[PDB]
Amino acid sequence: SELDQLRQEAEQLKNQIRDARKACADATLSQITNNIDPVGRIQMRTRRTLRGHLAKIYAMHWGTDSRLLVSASQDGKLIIWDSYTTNKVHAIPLRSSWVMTCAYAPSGNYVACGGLDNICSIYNLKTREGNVRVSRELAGHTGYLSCCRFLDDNQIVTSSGDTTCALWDIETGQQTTTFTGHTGDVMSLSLAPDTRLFVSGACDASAKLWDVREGMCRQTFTGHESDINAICFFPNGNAFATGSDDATCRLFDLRADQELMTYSHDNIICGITSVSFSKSGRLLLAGYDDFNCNVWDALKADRAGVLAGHDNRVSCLGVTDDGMAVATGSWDSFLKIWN
Amino acid sequence: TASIAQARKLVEQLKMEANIDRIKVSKAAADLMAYCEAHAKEDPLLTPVPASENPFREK
Amino acid sequence: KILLPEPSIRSVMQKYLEDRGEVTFEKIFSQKLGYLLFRDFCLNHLEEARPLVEFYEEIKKYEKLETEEERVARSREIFDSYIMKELLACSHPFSKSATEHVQGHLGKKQVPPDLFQPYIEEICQNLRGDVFQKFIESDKFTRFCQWKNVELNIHLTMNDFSVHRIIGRGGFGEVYGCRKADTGKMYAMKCLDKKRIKMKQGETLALNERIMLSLVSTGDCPFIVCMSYAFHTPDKLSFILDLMNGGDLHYHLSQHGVFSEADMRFYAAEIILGLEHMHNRFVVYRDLKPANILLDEHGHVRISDLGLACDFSKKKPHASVGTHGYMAPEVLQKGVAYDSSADWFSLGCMLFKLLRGHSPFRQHKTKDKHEIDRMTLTVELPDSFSPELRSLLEGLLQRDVNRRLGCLGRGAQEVKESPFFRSLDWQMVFLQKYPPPLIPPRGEVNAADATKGIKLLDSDQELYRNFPLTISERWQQEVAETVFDTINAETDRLEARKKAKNKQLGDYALGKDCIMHGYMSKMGNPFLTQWQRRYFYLFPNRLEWRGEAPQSLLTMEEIQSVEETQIKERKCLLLKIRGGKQFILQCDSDPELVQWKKELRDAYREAQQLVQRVPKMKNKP
Ligand SMILES: O=C(NCc1ccccn1)c1cc([C@@H]2CCNC[C@H]2COc2ccc3[nH]ncc3c2)ccc1F
Repeated sequence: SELDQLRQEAEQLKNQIRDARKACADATLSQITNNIDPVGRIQMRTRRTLRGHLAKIYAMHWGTDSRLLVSASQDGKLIIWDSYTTNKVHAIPLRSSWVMTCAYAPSGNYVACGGLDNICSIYNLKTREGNVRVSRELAGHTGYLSCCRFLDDNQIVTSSGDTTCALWDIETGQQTTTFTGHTGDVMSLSLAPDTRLFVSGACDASAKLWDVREGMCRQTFTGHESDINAICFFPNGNAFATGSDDATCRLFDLRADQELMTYSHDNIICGITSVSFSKSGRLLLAGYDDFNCNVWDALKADRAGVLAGHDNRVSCLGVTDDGMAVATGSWDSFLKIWN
Repeated sequence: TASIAQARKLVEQLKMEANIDRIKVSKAAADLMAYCEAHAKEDPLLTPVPASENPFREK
Repeated sequence: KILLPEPSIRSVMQKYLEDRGEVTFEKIFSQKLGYLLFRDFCLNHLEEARPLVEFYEEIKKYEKLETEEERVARSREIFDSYIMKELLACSHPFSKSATEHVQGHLGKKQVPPDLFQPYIEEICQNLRGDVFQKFIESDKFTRFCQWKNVELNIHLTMNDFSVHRIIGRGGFGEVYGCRKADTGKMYAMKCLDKKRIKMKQGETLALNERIMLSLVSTGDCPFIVCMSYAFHTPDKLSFILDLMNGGDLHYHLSQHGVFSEADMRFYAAEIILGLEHMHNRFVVYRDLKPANILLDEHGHVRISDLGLACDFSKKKPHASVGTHGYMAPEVLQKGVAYDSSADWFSLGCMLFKLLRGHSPFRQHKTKDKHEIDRMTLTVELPDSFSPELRSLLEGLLQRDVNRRLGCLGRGAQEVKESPFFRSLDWQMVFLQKYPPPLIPPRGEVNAADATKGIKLLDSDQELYRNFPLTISERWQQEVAETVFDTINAETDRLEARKKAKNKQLGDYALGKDCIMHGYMSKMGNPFLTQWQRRYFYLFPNRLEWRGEAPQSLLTMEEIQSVEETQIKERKCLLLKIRGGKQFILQCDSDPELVQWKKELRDAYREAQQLVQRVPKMKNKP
């Protein structure tokens, strides 16, 4: 039978891929970095407390200016914060209450958001008279929007609960490229520094590397035992980290095509909601369901510090492009800036 | 699924993932450490900057 | 007085009615207040439906023209103005059968009161839908929601009426003349004492009178004492009825003596139309006698006391029920099925009593019950009676049911055609245009006349728990003829000053997914009687309130249940929150509480089931 031979052949390729990876595992990152000095104690204090949202915060995103900051909340609102002064620049009432993600365009001219309405909404921030009106509603996904990220002002990439990702032409609203391959809800995506590749993490416990301009899946990474809720690139585009419900973070190298490190402790049992690297990639920050944010030594896999200043789940975090601070959003309706 | 075309699509996908050039983990690990070393000075969260260059420290 | 709610009531009211299919054109157009607002919308606020309703109104005025000389003049005016001149401009949206029917009769000079009846069907077909949806979108349907909110929130107490002198005394209570305070409409209040009902074991009659009054009080019959409201206190049962302060015929039969055949012809004619209206609604009265025939201030009469009247639409009665001397032979015979034929035989006994001073079977001044029975079971008409009257009573007092007048398969129409009524125009009888033979003088002084040491129990009150009632057609007519125009103008200038003041000072519900929004009072510290009146907004995932934008809310995932409880003798909403906390809400009306309870329940069930299937929003161990 042909269908049986195609199933048999797909198994041999999985074994061939497995043995090729084991042929590269000559040493480990833990052995390699066994010589460098520890980071020591990372003692970060709260500098700002952003008060405004009336319910759970689900997602935030820093602007490239390392000062402006947008967040999405259960109260059906997007708030664009001035982190330096805690003043709210724009409070955007959304057409749908079920917002789940938000993004800040690199130029700062647009923000995006979406959720259980299965739509990515582009909001314009340049109109003089009218204050922040919808410029586009990107419809096409058959499941909830879980994450979206601008490439520039004319293209954006989205992940969805329909197990796919998509690249959009904002001017025409067209879904120009579809990224199929996942077998579960895609939970998060992360663009590479050159915005030519992006990684996605799904509920199939696998992460995938995609070619933006060609629409193909280049590499698939396994290892997590539960859903991957968060993902972000290493600052040089050669590695990425994933946070999962299995209470672990993992680092994956692209060129070696496998996992390098597992960040976990027996005390930590709750899942990870967000991950981010410090500016130099030395620190891996992760948000947890136990109300804490843990700072990990990315090279030695030690606990460097703990951010404890929320009374509910830390649902999102992010480091500024200048590396000056980290923001943490929570289910207690507050954002906090740490450095 | 019983789809033959779907099974071909998966076999062709696994071949794209199998026929890539992989480097040793030792080289991959060294390049990552060399990046952290080169930029450990530009990382305000790593090597702490004084309160002057910090926009969030009493300004 | 009457206070209309703010136009913001539309949000809750429109969903309340739409859940009951009450936003149909057939349902709003056929209501007195709905018609007035829908008509006010078509005339002034729409150039397209203005000719359609003016055409409808000219027909309804044509139907009320009494004589033929008026209908020949009116039918031509309507045809020349709403048929011909519309057909000359090709803007006549009616079928060919409609024009051929009216023009066919006019050239033939036939003017029945239902000449333009085919147009009534088509005028509604053009108003329904297109014009009806543009009406819902307007402020007139908002005003309809405001009035309907008042109607559905009616809870009458004794303090809602100014009670005056007694106009009737009976075995179970009294009847007072009263005035409804908010509108000024004069009514009568039949007040029955629950206590005197238990001692005499008449709970069946009291409850039966309400359902019987409910079956007949629609359509405004001029010859039956109809009911507008019914309510109870812990001690009394109150019916609100047509005011009849002229006493019964039993009293007037004594003060005046016997009536002539002509004076009897008046009371006979008006009673027949009352029995016809009751028989058309499948009700047999069984208790027809001069004591149950009341007079108004001018001398016209109505049938009253429907306690012994029973429905015979399903099972015909067979029990011996009535007053001895008026019960038909098949009534006294227990186990013998009978129907409306009892009232026609009762009419014969009663009409003879007005003529000769006694029942035909209560002879030689007897008080014995068993004697009046047998003289009826198995017909001396005096030499004084005329042959036409002799024919009427002989027909009405036939012992055989198959030979009795009014029982031959056409109902009251047979009795109308009796040669005794050959001189009457029965439309003039319905319009109460014949002069009454007896005009009562002011001041009752016992004109409608017919202790205890027992206590009431909780089981006795449960029989009376379904007693409150309000006839919607009655309340709207009461309102329309009194304060409907004055209240509409008073509450229109207030909504105008509101926009005159808000435009200088500065909607949160538009442009989103808001389900419902309106006013509600949430409880703060209950020891301070701290009720905070806030405007609430219900979203699919949260409930916000404000007083100033909303600064707090309540998510649908916090809510564990929505249960209706009572706090200080008032219905309130109790929400139990996941954090062991309780949320208390109070509305301004019963339909608002019914709707918030339904929508809040619908929102937390749908939202919690939705959040469960989303990994980012659901709770994890
Ligand atoms: O208990 C009474 N019935 C027996 C009964 C009635 C109901 C339930 C059970 N058992 C009763 C009777 C009477 C009257 C007495 C003479 N027969 C005529 C009765 C009609 O009385 C009036 C008078 C003026 C009015 N204007 N609008 C309405 C109205 C009514 C009065 C009060 C009663 F309470």
